[PDB]
Amino acid sequence: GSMKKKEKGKEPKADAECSEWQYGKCVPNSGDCGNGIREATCNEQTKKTKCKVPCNWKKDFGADCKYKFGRWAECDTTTGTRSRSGTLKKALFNAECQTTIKVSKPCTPKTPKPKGGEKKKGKGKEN
Repeated sequence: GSMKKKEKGKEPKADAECSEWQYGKCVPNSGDCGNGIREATCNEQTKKTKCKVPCNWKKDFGADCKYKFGRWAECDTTTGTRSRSGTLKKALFNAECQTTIKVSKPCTPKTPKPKGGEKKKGKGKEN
């Protein structure tokens, strides 16, 4: 009977791949914000990659309407909020804007009390 069997050919390797290229911070070179540059070094080479920073400069148009506000009237206990009406001078944008605004916000008449606060002591015995 012959039940012999053996086969090999895969020695362990240390390897040296760079899948997690250590990228450096992103600094905006052009202008104050936008296209930044980052320095990264892996394996045995150094290169700079461009990136984009979270800047708020991608606005163009929108309401394009000019409104005129004054006050907020007195606080109403009914709904707990007061409504204010404003008038716009410049319409523009598409065709025309509302000739009046209807806003509302909760406000108290007086006596500014705490939302809830909290008070807890700590009594303990040493023995």
